[PDB]
Amino acid sequence: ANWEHLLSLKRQGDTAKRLRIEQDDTRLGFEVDYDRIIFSAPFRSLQDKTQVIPDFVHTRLTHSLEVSVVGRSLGRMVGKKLLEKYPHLEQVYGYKFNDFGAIVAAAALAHDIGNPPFGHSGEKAIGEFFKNGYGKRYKDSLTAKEYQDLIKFEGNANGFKVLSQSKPGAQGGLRLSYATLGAFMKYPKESLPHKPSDHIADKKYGFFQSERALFEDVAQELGLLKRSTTDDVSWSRHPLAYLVEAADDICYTIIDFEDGINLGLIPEEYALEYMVKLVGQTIDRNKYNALQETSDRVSYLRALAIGTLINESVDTFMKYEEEILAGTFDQSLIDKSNYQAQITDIINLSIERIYNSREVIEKEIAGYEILSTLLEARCRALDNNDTHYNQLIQQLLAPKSLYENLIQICAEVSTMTDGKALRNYKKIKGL
Amino acid sequence: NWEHLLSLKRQGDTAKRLRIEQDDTRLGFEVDYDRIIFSAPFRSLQDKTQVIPLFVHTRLTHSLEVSVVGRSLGRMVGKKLLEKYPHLEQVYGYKFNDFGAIVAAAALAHDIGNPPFGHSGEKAIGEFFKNGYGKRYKDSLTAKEYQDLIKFEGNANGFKVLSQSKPGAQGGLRLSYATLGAFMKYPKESLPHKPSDHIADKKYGFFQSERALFEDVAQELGLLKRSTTDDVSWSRHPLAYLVEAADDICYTIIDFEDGINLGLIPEEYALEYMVKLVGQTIDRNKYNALQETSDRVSYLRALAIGTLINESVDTFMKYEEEILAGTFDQSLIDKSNYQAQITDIINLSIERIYNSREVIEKEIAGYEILSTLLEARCRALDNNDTHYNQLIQQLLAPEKSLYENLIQICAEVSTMTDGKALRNYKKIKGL
Ligand SMILES: [Mn+2]
Ligand SMILES: [Mn+2]
Repeated sequence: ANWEHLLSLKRQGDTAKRLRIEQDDTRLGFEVDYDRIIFSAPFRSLQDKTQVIPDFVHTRLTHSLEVSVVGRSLGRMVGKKLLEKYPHLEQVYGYKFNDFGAIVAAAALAHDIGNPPFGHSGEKAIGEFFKNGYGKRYKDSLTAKEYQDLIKFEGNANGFKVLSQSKPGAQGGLRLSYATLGAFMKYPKESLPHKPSDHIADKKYGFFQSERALFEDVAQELGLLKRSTTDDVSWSRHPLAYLVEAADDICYTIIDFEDGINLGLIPEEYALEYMVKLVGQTIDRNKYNALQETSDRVSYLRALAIGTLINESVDTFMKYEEEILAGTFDQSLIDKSNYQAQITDIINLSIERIYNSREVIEKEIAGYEILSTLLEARCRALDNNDTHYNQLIQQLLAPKSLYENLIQICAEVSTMTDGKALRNYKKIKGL
Repeated sequence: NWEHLLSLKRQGDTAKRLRIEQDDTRLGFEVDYDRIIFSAPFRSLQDKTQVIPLFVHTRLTHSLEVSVVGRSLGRMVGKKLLEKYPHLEQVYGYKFNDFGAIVAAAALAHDIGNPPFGHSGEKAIGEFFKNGYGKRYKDSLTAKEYQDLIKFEGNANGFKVLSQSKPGAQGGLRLSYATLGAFMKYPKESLPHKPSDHIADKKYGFFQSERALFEDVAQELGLLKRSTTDDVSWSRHPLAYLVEAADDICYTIIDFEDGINLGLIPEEYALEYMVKLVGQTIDRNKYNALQETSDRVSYLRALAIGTLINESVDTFMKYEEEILAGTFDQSLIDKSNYQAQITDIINLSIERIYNSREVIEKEIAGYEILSTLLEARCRALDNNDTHYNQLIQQLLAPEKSLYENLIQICAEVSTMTDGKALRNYKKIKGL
């Protein structure tokens, strides 16, 4: 693959090439991408959507913002080293190290934009509705891939639809640069086959059947390498996708842990115990000992640990840069960390004390009821749009092919805020 | 001199920071942005109301949008400044994105010190010390100390949040001095009160508790001294005009947009008030094809903001030497050719949003919530010996002057999210 092509500035529907050298420095396509996400309705909605815990706890927006900041740093540092390794990219094509920061920052800002409320239980609730709920009836009317899109409904694939949703007067959705869409695509495959390997890029899927033709255009423009040997399509990751993934990995590992401590779910003593190897060479022990509040000590450790992992991930990427370019790299960047034992201890403690706390379990149980009810109401009205009641349901929840209609119902349920889903649920139940 | 106005100095520095010696991947101005993003005060803006009670903009998404608009203003102005004064780049090593970085960080922080409940929030705090319980401190405070309190200023509290030292954290967030300079749109103490009608004299920008800190900042930047008595003031850092412009553009157009999507302003007013602002750049076929009100008004908003950014850049360069000399007496937007349309927009927003029952009700309740919290804190300060007042201290604040204690009480009440302020209020009243 060619970095020249991986850094495409193309937007959907373009009829002429966009030369990097001719970009206006005050309107660089990669940086416009960031601003477009910031002002978009789907991004704004993340303000009222939950990450893990339903006092201050990170929302999807604040999480996405922090990932995009760590991502910009990764892309900036890697970009400087890529331009030193491949100097024609600058001298000939005019790329600059801040271009790489901008691409990673933008894709990182949007990486969770398609996620449904109630976190991962939300996805499972939607899939179960089509696996064994009312949605079962549609199986015989859908292709294997169309149905697999529903029973394994994936927030990452919905995020791609949100970024690229064509509408009357708004073709191409947000019309992000193709390099940014490539960096966003962690799982460059369709829903079938299911886990053809245990490579991270094969663990899930990245686009619905409704968006297959769009990602084909993206993958062709970027010159991504074909990976699947069959009629099921799969491509090797855009190299910058590894940096979006590492920014995400670093943030939820360390910041969930910090939230769990500040919330009282994790005892404080674990902060120094689990992060001491991650911070040992850079911590200022006199500064730490002078800090009086728990939250300031943990935030100091978090900042040191994120700094350590950013620097290491940049070094990992450069060490394996040619394997990533050739699609032969089989792991995440963080998988190769020398602190993998510390990262695993941190994650397993977060799982035990946060994800399995009674409050998270109660929200997940409630999310199953809410989402299932909304899906059944939308689907029963789809099947019998003529009755007076189903018309009211349509007015309240949604003011094409069967598959197109079902994937749209999932996308609309998924982008409801936590509060709108509860309200619509209560009204359908009468409260 | 622009070479001193672009200082990379941080609090406590013992040696000069030359721009030419900065690591491009760790540029001081860009690090400032990251430090704000991850700070507790910035995160707290998640749960703080801007105008309408809690889609609606919070302080967080407002600050985010202002920082994006400010980054564009600074990028465009930075490019023109470097062509006007080429030695800044050729000799000193400054680049046009430095100016974008300084404005973006200062704009991101511009409302970080604001209390809950809007500008009624500040007025409720001032009223507590003017006519409420806090009036008893008047004769134990200097004129400027008391004026700090009765005209409690969110901008001055922001400067406190950004810069104030605590054990283990000297210098607060330790932002670059150029960023602190661009943050300071009122470079004066609380007295004298409005010595002129210039926008820079309308309020004040630092408490007495932070006067020595801004003296260091102003000396390092070389700000022109505007007052010679023992009442100090300086001419604004030129980039403060761009922070102010980005803020003005955002709340003017975005509050209008919010008001239409909430139903408070009939949609027909959108095209009517914004036709001049968008007419030369609007694609009518696109506009007419958009089916949803929210899509039509967000398209007009994007176009109007783009128009005002371009014009503001031109206004800045036209008056650049007067701003550098401290003789510019107006805001950039005050010079806009669209002042008629801006005024109409603001007046309708005032009538339909600011004076709506929902906002009025919320501001009236905030007065009672903040007055109650302030009184509990001051009573506990006045008599720390009683059992009740010890419980209040455990609940709300778990050796300094009277003035420093009162300013900290104000800063801490201002730090509270809307929700945490209400809960603590309810407990005090037993609800
Ligand atoms: Mn994430
Ligand atoms: Mn503002």
